[PDB]
Amino acid sequence: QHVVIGPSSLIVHFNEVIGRGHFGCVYHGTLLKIHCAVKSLNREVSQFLTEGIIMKDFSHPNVLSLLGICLRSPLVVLPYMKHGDLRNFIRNETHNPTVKDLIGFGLQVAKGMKYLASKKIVHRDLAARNCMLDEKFTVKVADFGLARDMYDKEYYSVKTGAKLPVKWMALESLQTQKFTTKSDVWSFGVLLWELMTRGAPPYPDVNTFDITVYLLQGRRLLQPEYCPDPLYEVMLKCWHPKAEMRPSFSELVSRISAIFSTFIG
Ligand SMILES: CN1CCC(COc2cnc(-c3cccc(Cn4nc(-c5cccc(C#N)c5)ccc4=O)c3)nc2)CC1
Ligand SMILES: [Cl-]
Repeated sequence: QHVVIGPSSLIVHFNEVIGRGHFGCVYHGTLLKIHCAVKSLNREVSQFLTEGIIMKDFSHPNVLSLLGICLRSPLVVLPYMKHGDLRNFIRNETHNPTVKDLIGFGLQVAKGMKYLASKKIVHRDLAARNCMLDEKFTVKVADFGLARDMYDKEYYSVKTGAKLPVKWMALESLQTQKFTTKSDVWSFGVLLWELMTRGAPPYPDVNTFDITVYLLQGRRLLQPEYCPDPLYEVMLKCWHPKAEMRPSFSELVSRISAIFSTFIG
């Protein structure tokens, strides 16, 4: 109810398309004198909102928050994230963040997920492409509730129906399609790997279908050259086949902050 912001407050710059999605494109906005991201929803809507309304209660420095929505293809207002998504940023030929900085972003994602895990929310699509950065280089775990979409179709394979992020998905999800907090831990492992390779595509010489047999043979992603061993030991623990022996997010926050603390820059 309070989520519903009035139409005269929100401006939407349709020519400046900042993101692109399946359900709708993400246009630039200016709510009045603050900057915004306005996500459309062109192409179910009744069902999508009731799950989304719970988003407003959530607040945490490393989780994306809801500013509001405007009814009229209803528009979803979201805080403007200056430095874009995290997959685009670490690849960006401009900012050269250190190994420490990359481990810092990963630690920040651990805290966003620790929060959401404490609320019993399963993300289901945790990846560098679905995490944003603000002016202060704070990582915000996004793509959940009303912000939920596909923002880069290449990493989603098309019998089931709904398109799945196979290369980020854990072994039980690939076989069953049942997602959990311990499955989200697998995805986090893959995301950490992205940070240490600076946004390299996981499993470059592998088809979208073939990851289940690949993983079952006893294979994992290799250790990146500048990935410090302890972090590789963490990455491997996240891909433990028993979704039980995998580490909790509170343990991930604890262990990674220890690793982060051992660097200069
Ligand atoms: C060159 N260009 C200059 C402008 C820069 C800043 O532009 C922005 C782009 N997007 C936002 C934004 C903010 C809040 C919420 C969302 C919605 N949302 N989007 C994505 C998303 C956005 C873009 C690319 C990809 C991928 N792959 C994924 C993921 C999760 C999610 O929840 C978007 N803000 C600013 C980017 C670089
Ligand atoms: Cl930090």
